[PDB]
Parts: sequence; structure tokens; C-alpha cells
Amino acid sequence: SVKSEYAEAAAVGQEAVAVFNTMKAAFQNGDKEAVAQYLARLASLYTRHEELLNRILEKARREGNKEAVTLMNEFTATFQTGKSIFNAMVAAFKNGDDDSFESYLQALEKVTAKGETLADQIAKAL
Ligand SMILES: OCc1cccc2c1OCCO2
Repeated sequence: SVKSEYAEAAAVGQEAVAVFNTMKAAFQNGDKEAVAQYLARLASLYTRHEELLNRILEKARREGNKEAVTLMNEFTATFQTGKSIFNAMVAAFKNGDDDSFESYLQALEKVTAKGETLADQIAKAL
């Protein structure tokens, strides 16, 4: 169902959170080789989460679940804010700008933490 497909997507989001927090530790420790690999892993995870989210939104629409569509439109928009911050973080790493990297890293943390009250709302609406 769309509800099990959303729990699958929720798990992929949790995986990115787990990898994000080991990446943050690696950045702080100056282990740049690990950061590089973790950032590639996060990209692949965020790409996947976004595809599951689009499929879920398209399905809620075909199902006429107005509330779930509203919530998923709001959630997909904020997901894109996070993705832009992520891409900027990645660019900061390539550039060697640790000041920008730290900034974007803190910003992504807060965009994702906010999005959780909506994430939890979607689960109950689908
Ligand atoms: O819960 C997932 C989530 C919520 C809010 C913002 C996000 C995000 O994941 C990718 C980056 O941006």
C-alpha cells in the first residue's frame, strides 16, 4: 500500500540521518577520506528517498487523498530546501571551505529536524 511504501521511505530517511551523523563526526575529526565516501552515500540515499516520495505523492493524488496530497506537497518542497543545502555542503567540501561546510551542515540538521513533525503527519494521513 501507499502506507507501507511510506514506511519504506521513512526508513531510507533514517539511514541518511545515521550516515549524516557519522559523517559529521568524521568532518570534525578531519578524516576527509571518510567524509568524501559518506557524502557520496548521502547523495545516493537522498536521491532514493526523493524518488519514493514522488511516487507516494503521485499515488495519493491518483487516490484523491486531498489531505495527504497537501501534506506531501509541503513536505516535498521542504525536502528540496534540504537538498539544495546538501548540494552546497558538497560544493564546500570540494572547495576546501570548512567554514561554509560547517554552516550548511548546521542548516541541514535544522531543516531535517523541523520536517519531522510533518513527516510524522504524513504517516497518519496516508
Ligand atoms: O525527513 C526527510 C527530510 C525532511 C526535511 C528536509 C530534508 C529531508 O531529507 C532530505 C534533506 O532535506
